[PDB]
Amino acid sequence: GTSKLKYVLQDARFFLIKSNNHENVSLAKAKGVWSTLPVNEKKLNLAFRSARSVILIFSVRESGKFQGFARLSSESHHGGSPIHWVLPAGMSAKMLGGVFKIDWICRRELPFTKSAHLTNPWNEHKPVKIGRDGQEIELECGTQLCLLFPPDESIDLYQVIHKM
Repeated sequence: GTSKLKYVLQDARFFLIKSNNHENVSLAKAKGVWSTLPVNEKKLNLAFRSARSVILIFSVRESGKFQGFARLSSESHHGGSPIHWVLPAGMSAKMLGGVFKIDWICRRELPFTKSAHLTNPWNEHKPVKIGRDGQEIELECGTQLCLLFPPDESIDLYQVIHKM
């Protein structure tokens, strides 16, 4: 069903995450972690304290798809288990410092063709697929977007609900 998912998304905040490669999204799916640039890290840390749920919706550049979505379970933390992110040009491990823990809600893909009816008020009402890494997605648009994804029957939202 979709009732627990709707409960997790109630009064949530949503942010678009753009990754330059699939490798980092695969690593994030396997390890339950994400790292972003310091400008976005500050925004996510502020959002984490402000809302019952902060949802990251992931899209790999040039893929034409979203690769899933996840809920922040912590603010960013430094030190500890390092992450072998595949770093683009100019990208360094020090900028990808600060690791957030995340709980995946859906690890399935959604093609951009399926979200063409959803526009984001916080990005000039452009289609929600359009946006820089870190772009906030307004509540109603983000909720509809998450509900478009195929259900991920490998995930039990019971443990997610308890963290709220």
